[PDB]
Amino acid sequence: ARVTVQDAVEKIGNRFDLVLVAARRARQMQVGGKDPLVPEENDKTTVIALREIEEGLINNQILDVRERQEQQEQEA
Amino acid sequence: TEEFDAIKIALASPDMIRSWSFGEVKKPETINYRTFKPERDGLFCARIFGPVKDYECLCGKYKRLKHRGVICEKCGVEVTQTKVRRERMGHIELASPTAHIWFLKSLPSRIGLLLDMPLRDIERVLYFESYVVIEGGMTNLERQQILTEEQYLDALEEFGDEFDAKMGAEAIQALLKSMDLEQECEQLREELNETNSETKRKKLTKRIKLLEAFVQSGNKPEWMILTVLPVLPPDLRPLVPLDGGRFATSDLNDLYRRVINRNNRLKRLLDLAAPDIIVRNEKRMLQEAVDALLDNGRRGRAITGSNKRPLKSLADMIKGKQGRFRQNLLGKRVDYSGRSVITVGPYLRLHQCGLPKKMALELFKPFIYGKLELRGLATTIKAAKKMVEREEAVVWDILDEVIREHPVLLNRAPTLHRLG
Amino acid sequence: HARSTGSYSLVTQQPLGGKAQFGGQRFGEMEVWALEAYGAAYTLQEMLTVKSDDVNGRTKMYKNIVDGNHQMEPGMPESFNVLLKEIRSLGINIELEDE
Amino acid sequence: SPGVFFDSDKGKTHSSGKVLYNARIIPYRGSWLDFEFDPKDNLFVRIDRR
Amino acid sequence: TADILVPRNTLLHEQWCDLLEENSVDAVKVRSVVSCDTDFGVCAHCYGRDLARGHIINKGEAIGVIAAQSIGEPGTQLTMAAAESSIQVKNKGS
Amino acid sequence: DSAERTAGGKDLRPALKIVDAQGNDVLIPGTDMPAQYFLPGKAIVQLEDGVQISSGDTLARIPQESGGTKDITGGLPRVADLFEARRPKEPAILAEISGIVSFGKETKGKRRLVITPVDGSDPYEEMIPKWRQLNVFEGERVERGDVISDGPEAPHDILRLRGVHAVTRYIVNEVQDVYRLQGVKINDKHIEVIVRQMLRKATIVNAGSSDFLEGEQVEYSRVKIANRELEANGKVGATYSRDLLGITKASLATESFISAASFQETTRVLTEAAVAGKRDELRGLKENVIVGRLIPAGTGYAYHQDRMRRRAAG
Amino acid sequence: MTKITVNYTVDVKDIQPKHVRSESNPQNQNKIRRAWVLSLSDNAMEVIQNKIKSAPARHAYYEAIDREVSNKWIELMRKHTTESLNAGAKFIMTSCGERLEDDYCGNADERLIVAAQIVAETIAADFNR
Amino acid sequence: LRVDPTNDRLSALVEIYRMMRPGEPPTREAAESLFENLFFSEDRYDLSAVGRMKFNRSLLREEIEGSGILSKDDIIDVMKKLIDIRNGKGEVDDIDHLG
DNA sequence: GGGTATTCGCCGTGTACCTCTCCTAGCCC
DNA sequence: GGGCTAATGACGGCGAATACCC
RNA sequence: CGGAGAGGUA
Repeated sequence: ARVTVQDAVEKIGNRFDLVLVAARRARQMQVGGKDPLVPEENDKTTVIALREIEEGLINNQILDVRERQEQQEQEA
Repeated sequence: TEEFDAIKIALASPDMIRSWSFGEVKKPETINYRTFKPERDGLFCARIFGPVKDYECLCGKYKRLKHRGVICEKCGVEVTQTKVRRERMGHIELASPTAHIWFLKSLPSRIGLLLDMPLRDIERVLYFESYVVIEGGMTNLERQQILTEEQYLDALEEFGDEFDAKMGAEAIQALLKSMDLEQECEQLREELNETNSETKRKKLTKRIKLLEAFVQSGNKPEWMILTVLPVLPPDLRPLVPLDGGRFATSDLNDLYRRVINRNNRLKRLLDLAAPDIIVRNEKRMLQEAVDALLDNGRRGRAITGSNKRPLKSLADMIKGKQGRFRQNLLGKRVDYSGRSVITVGPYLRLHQCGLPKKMALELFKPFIYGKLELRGLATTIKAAKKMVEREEAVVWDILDEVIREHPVLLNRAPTLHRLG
Repeated sequence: HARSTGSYSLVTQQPLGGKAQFGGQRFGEMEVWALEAYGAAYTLQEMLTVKSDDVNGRTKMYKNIVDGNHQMEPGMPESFNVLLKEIRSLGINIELEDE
Repeated sequence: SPGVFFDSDKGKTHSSGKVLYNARIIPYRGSWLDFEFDPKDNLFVRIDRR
Repeated sequence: TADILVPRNTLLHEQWCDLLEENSVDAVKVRSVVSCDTDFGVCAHCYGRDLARGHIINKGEAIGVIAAQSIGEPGTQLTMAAAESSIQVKNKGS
Repeated sequence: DSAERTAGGKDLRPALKIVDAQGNDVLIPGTDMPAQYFLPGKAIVQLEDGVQISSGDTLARIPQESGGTKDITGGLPRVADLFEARRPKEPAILAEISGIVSFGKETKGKRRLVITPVDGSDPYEEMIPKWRQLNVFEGERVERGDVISDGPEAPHDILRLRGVHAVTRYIVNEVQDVYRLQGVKINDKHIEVIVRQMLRKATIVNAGSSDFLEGEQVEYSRVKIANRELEANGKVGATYSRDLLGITKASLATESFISAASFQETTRVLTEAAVAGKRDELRGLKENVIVGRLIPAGTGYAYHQDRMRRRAAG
Repeated sequence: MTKITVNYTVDVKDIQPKHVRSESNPQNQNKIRRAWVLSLSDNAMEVIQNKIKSAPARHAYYEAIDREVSNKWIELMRKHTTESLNAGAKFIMTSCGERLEDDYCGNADERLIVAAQIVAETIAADFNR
Repeated sequence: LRVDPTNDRLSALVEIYRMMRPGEPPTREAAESLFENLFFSEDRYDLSAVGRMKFNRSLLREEIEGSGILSKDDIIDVMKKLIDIRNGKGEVDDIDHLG
């Protein structure tokens, strides 16, 4: 469990678009479309998204290429 | 469209006003404020303003089951989703043009400033008092001048084939239809090249500034005279009658009813080719009713007892206290919140607050219901309600799960700085 | 006193009155301002739009939560649409031009 | 108490010195009486607020 | 000496502030929101970063409301030989 | 006394002309003491006509309080009236422009003082109430910011004369001192942004794309002048001077009409917006609250920025 | 229709600053119509009354005259600006924008009445068939 | 008196009647009736014993009581004491003194 | 001359709640 | 009945409306 | 129940 946002601040210096992107990540593993990439500790999707972005696993480029991906499959 | 900024306000054109609405109200019928049945047709119509009650037929006498979300006409009703109910709004196509009182009573009288005479002339012609030469006789007469009845006659027998002079808003309509704003702007700016007088240049600059403002606004002046009157859905305006001898202000409704009455009477008179005096008087109190509809504060505000609030009008419904009602006071109380006295817990870590179990149980009932039906522990909302009210030990695990890290926002009653 | 649902008033749709389940808390303009000083933006949107006034939004959003997902979609703000129709009835067209 | 009320008029100065004087007759019931001064030492009478 | 102590429009955090303390200086010209030429907004570097953070401020964050609440917060705490005789300099200096 | 007096004693202002030891008039440029000490109120004249003195001798004596002047009240009302930029016990006029100075028609209404620049407009007199403590001579050379009437100076003239940063420092120092009196410490960037809000409006001196004098957004002035040097054809222009509106006045001076609709008289404001077709940027935050959409700050600003980035990129 | 229409074209009585109007705020418009009316006699008035049927068609023809004289007046005024520049003119940057130097500036009213007289001659020639 | 534009009873009564009762074309009989009502009605204009006692003490009268209505002597005495205060030798009543 | 310097009516109202009352009114059928 | 129906024992600001010295 | 008037608390 990690509720402090310092690592996410360092990874994303704006730390404010950080909120938006982590919120989107949480929004689409909370509802189907993607699945958690970090082991669940009975955590809410907010903090698992936060721990994802802390590890550098989720960044703006990665999330946008991933999302454009799920579209080109959903039209296909 | 998406949630954007940079919003554009402009005077509406009659064609796209008609595009907004779907059909016109035939006859006006309004609740009596001792009888609350919405009478149709009128201010309450489930074909133009959308379904007042959704998924059922409403005409004020009809409550049949049939049109529960399907488009079909049985007595004149149209039932759709609540989204269409919000966008369905009314319009009434006036036979005669009508002015908007706000641009008249304003200190910068927009019609007056645009037409460059004092507002007394415009109020005189609109109030059906003195005629105005609408680009009439010019050889001996004057192109744009007010006329009394005897002067208007004298001009008429002087000339009737080169002379026109009307009354009311149609006169201003004819006037504003005449000007080509671009010609005026070009002539003024090119005159400023030749003019060498300080005051004359100031006057030309002011007129060209106003004309360029209207040009850039993209609004034709003919538009700002109301040709077709758009009307709200009934539920979009304040209306809360009280039982007994005490009631609540609802002047907007009967102002709509009065305006529709006047317009229908004028339509009837014009259909029968009624004489000039009677139709002019009908247009007169039609304009008066429309202006009272637009505002009563332009018609003179007054204080009513038991409520430090003026009589309701569309303009006063624009703004109450402290402003737009639903975005500030009063009073924006919101759900999913609680309030309680505070104690100290010196064991909680800095990111934690100690919250009573009952407070949590009643703050997260929907989340608890979702979890309970998610685990299969409940099969319906009723089972979830029973399950939570029975205070069984199972709901404690459910609440621990929904509160595992779900944070909460604590605010002091006065918030005097950001940390509040 | 604490709530998530319960009493609903007229004219101004907000929890009020009664003691069987007392209404919500007056989220006064000072609280809006405190949210404003922070980068707090969305919580302002829920505390003003989706859990305060719009009855259809409150119902659908409670349904979404009961479905097991914390769900809200901005879409068309209902108070915005109401005020838009209200201005339009004044013979004033509101353009939705985007920057 | 009803009777004479000798007070200092400090709001009638209207951005000036020399605070004025006032004498108000307050009846147990009826109409109030007012004898006030001006910044020019002129004595004026107000029956009630008129 | 005319040696460059700080670079172009650098943020003056604690280290640079101490470096200016040791190299005692009467005045500094600083970027101000007043001097800021940004329109419909304010340059971050014209502002600084003094907040609940210790890093350079970024886009958003309506510092006007923060300023208003910061001026109104201590409002509650607001309560209602020498000059004109002889100037006596109290320290030894030029 | 300096205050208004009879019409036969307020047309000539008493003066003690000091000549050299040769009987000839002398003047010293660059000093607010040419030789003729024009005597203010309660100026006890010490030297008679023809009295010989040394260099360093008193000419006139004006009693003072040795401290105790009341130019500040302190407290939250002091904070408020600085924020409203109200005149502190009537403004103390400064040197309205550099150049030689002289008297006009003294006490016609109040006194008049001509300031005569050597390269500007010589008729440049201003009005002088007799309630001010006068410190002004004839033949002396002054410069903008030099005090002409002694007393509390209003922020308005400070902005008009000494420049924007000068009144910035003045307001910042005043409010910060007031808050220090209670010991509370506030970083001055907040005062700077509040002032940058205060003087967000300016009046054009030399007309440009707008009228000769009018209240205009100074940011609009910047964009318009930048456009002006962008093309060859100047319009006009344009020269402007910032002016400090009061906090309430600056609030009602917001370009976005949404602000005024909820908090001032509405129908006239709405009609002005409609006829002018005002495309308000909706830059305002509480305005985005009023419409019902996301605010342009914090996460909401970032969201709208992402939308704009996705505009013309889909 | 008449092959000869007596008119006030290019008189010496049409040369005057237009100071006659129909309302307060003396300025342009409701003077243009007076301008091109003064350059035409009443004969043209009954000729245009009989030529054009219905009051509003005659009115639209009146504003047709007015726009035509406005076009000619604009033409004359920027020809005046052009010839002032060619003869040597420096733009004066005044409180109301750009003007020409006073010794080279004419008058807007004079260009207006000249254009009105020219168009009046044109319309008389139009009457002549 | 220099400010006062009246020198006779009827004109003063006319002015007072018009300014108490705006418009209402004045009648000297009506003005007399209104003045009598305002300062000489025994049924709706009372000073009561407490008012009379405080009144006499404020005027520092040797009297202890008297009429519950106003008289010419009362008005002249109160004007005399107000003038004395204006002269800087009278007293100003404390607004909160429990006496 | 002209800026004070008065007079002449309207109107706004920290925060939250606990209780209470009081709410467009005139009127011809 | 009922269905229509067009001020004084607050306080301060503020524009309009006057009040006044040289 | 929409907004005003009143006591009490913080």
